Amino acid sequence: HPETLVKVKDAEDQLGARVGYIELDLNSGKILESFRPEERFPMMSTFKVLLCGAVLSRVDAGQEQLGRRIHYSQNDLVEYSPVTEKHLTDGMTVRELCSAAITMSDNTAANLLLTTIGGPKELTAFLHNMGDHVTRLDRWEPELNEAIPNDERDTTMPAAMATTLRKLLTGELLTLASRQQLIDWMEADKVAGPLLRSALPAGWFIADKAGAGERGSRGIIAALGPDGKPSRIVVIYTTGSQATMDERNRQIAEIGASLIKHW
Repeated sequence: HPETLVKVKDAEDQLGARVGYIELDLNSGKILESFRPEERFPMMSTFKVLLCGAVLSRVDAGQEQLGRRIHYSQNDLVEYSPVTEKHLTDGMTVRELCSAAITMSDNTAANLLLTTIGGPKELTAFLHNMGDHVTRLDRWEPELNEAIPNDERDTTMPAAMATTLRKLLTGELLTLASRQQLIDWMEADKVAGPLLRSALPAGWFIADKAGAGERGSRGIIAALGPDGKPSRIVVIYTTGSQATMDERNRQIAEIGASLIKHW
């Protein structure tokens, strides 16, 4: 609805930064509403959905096992590692690492799973192969959150990310039990409370993944819908604001509030 676009421009005014926004019909793939749909924004932790997508495609190709245990040491630990720092003695299975990377945005879990896959270049080749010629992962955690102005490394466009997410969740690229597993992880997200979830009505479904980075970067990708079923993808990104984490959170939740009010 255009009143949501009013709120997105208002958030650019409040945050003093660019907000990229898109709302996409899950079924038809119709773009319902957009703002800066084709400008690049840093992905930050929203790439972790795409990573566990590449991992699950390998698992469906018989190339990886979800029960496989990865043993890492204190030397692999980078900043923001809530879960992995606690399982240093015994390791973690691929399943647990994708659950930690999505549910808790654990950074070492993401780096560990990236090594599995063959690194940023191989996630980027996987994206290229599914029709996404825009999104690219270049660096590892934590360097990919740097968000240098105009740097194309580690960036997506709201429209490319929205379309890639729709394919991952409804296309024939992943097995249905794999699509469901990816959706389950996103729905168990523990660390996005003040963003769209704070605006969601009771009974609605949300599966999402947020991220933050340097230079005011904040964003979220989400499949949400009434009556416990998703029917829209929403992608929101910002970068460049000098506002507090709390002000960037508030603005994204108010954009959620109007998109929900005008559903």
